[PDB]
Amino acid sequence: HMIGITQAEAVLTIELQRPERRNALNSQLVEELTQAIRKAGDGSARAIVLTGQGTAFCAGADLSGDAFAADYPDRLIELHKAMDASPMPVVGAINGPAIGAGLQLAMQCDLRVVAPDAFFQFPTSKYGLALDNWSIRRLSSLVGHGRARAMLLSAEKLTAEIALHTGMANRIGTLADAQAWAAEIARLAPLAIQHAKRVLNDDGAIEEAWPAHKELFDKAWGSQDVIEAQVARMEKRPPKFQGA
Amino acid sequence: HMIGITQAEAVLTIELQRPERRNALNSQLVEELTQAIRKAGDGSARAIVLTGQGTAFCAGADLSGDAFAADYPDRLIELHKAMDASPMPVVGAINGPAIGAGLQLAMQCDLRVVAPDAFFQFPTSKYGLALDNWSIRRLSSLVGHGRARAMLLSAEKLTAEIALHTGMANRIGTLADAQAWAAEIARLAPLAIQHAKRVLNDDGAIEEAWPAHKELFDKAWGSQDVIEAQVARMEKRPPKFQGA
Amino acid sequence: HMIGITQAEAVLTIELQRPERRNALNSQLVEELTQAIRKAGDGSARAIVLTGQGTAFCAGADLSGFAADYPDRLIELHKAMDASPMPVVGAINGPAIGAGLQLAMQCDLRVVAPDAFFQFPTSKYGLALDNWSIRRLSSLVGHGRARAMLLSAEKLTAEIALHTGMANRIGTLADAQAWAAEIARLAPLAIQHAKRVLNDDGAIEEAWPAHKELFDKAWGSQDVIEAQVARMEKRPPKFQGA
Ligand SMILES: CCc1ccc([C@H]2C[C@@H](C)n3ncc(C(=O)NCc4ccc(F)cc4)c3N2)cc1
Ligand SMILES: CCc1ccc([C@H]2C[C@@H](C)n3ncc(C(=O)NCc4ccc(F)cc4)c3N2)cc1
Ligand SMILES: CCc1ccc([C@H]2C[C@@H](C)n3ncc(C(=O)NCc4ccc(F)cc4)c3N2)cc1
Repeated sequence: HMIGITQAEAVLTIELQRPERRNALNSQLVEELTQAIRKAGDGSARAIVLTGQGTAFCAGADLSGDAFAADYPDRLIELHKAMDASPMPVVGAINGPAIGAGLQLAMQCDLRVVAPDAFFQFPTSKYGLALDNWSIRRLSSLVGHGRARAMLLSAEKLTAEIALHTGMANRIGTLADAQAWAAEIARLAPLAIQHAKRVLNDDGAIEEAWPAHKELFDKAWGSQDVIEAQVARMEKRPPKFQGA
Repeated sequence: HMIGITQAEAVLTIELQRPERRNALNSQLVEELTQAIRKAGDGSARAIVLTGQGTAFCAGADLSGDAFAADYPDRLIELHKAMDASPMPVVGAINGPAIGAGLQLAMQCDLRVVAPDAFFQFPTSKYGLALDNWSIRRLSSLVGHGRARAMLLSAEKLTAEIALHTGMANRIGTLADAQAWAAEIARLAPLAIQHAKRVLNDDGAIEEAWPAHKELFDKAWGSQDVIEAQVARMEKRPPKFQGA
Repeated sequence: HMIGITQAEAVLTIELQRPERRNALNSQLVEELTQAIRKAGDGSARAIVLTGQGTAFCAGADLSGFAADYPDRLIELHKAMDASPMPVVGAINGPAIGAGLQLAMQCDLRVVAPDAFFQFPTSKYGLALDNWSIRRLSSLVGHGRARAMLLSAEKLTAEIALHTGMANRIGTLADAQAWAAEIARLAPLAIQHAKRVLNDDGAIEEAWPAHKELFDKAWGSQDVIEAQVARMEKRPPKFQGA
């Protein structure tokens, strides 16, 4: 009900379809993606393109109305595990802004073909949030530690142009470009690709949060500032953070 | 006496004031810098800007005249510890050259706004010495392993265009530029900044030296070549090292 | 007889000499190189320069020649370079591909001719790399470009190599030799320390159980046969993932 799926010449394109929320995730969208990823190649697909409808790739998370908000985090980890464990290369066609969970998702693709007007961002410093370790480590490998520091510590946006600079975007292109490239890849040695994907993903980015990490991470999520961020956004005004 | 402290709109600015020696470090300067970091936000400050007076950010160390010079190496570790552990994000305004101890200092800053004429350098292989591991890891993360190899194996300077290029510098600009950036960050959510800083610093660069590293470290520090480099300098001639 | 060695004031230059097979590494070429490096500085030299003769740095690997324990030899060669007290400046004069890219990355610094390029064409031939090749490559071009070079045999040009740090400088053999001569006037102990610490950034990594498995599946696959046959006949492979 919330995604689209088309196959053509060995490439399965999966498409987020919540353009009204700019493809913001919730319980259902994530669950249906998990499912769509696992069942790809069933199907004689050899490659996956992951993209979005309308202007954005994925603007973040929007659990409002989500009858099942509660269990949206585990749903999300499931999505990631599935992508990680997939023998298919996932070419993300980042057709537009990738923000928050949108950037996490983008980063979990195996390759990135990026639209001229797209940008990438972790605005967590704006909402008082805290990221898991994989996000922080994988971001740093993609834009370099220094840019990573500024995206994380000051909510700085990575432009398509600079994504191409750092390697976060592998190419700048359209959906069709991404799909054309995926076709080339679908014609390569799958086992070669499967080994490489796996070694690459095991570079250490998948990291258990240290105790100091889990502590500060708990402290931020449970904080009243997380509430203020949302209220202030509700009331179209700047948040007054207490650091508490 | 050896540093300056001023505050504006939740931004504490700390300025190295030993311009007659190009801000080179010693006991007093290191000691006072430590006190300032720690007592920052005591205070309503939610961000620190760190910079140097005169033409240079920090040109290294000058134990000349230093009475407590024996235990300076520990004092220096404490400064880094204090910075690493501050909940305050630290914006380095690199107003000019950062060499040796100063490059280290610059790297311990959380973000870097670099002046067009500033440059970075570990002239280590010229003076016959060896770095701690952190210095090498954090460098690699910021300029990339390729460029770190050159800076370290051939004492090559990193100009500001290239620092902007790699992420070593987040922006190119003035003390003022950095301060206005520090003002924006000071309005972000403190607890999200603190979590991300901790995890970013725990990327593995704070690494204990392997056995063979400490053997090469001691051998270099205890070499005849360390003296040759100094006398050759004092005689304005090419040094002629021995590997000993 | 398969490499050239010359010395000019503290700089020892080793040249690969199979331009007729674009400097591809075989058992004897691998052997003599290992030796040359071990016996370097014996010898007043303080820096080494490594380059290939003709148009290529190293086109890859070549088991033409009684060479089954070739994989061990090729590992000793890297063990030798990693262990060498002297810094090795790679004058990458032409394309470095496969084992050739591996050899280039084991150099300590790289001066790259503007016409060279780099490539693991490993996904075209259904093969798998050792972990170090993948870690060092990521360190040198960034994780993002490494995924591309690894998952679709993307070539890295001298220009982007310069951009990412794979290439320190774009220049000639002469340029590399001049740079080595400077490096040979710096403090050896300081250089030895840095080299060791840098090489121990974690890239020398043992394959996990899962990696070793996929590695074996790939190497022992039929798709390897199909890749060689398809290549030989200038035609697209029809892989099966088996
Ligand atoms: C194994 C492949 C893989 C699995 C999971 C992930 C990421 C995806 C991301 C949405 N995400 N969000 C939270 C988590 C996650 O791991 N949460 C548990 C946790 C506990 C204490 C902490 F301090 C931090 C995190 C996670 N894991 C990344 C990669
Ligand atoms: C925990 C945050 C942190 C603290 C300290 C450091 C750095 C700062 C730098 C000035 N610095 N200088 C010497 C040391 C240092 O760690 N010296 C001990 C040592 C022992 C054997 C060796 F082979 C090498 C080093 C150090 N550690 C980096 C990060
Ligand atoms: C210690 C310095 C060093 C030594 C060796 C290597 C590289 C060089 C490359 C030619 N090369 N080729 C095969 C191997 C290699 O490591 N083969 C053993 C192996 C076992 C199971 C696996 F899944 C993967 C690999 C290797 N290691 C890199 C660095």
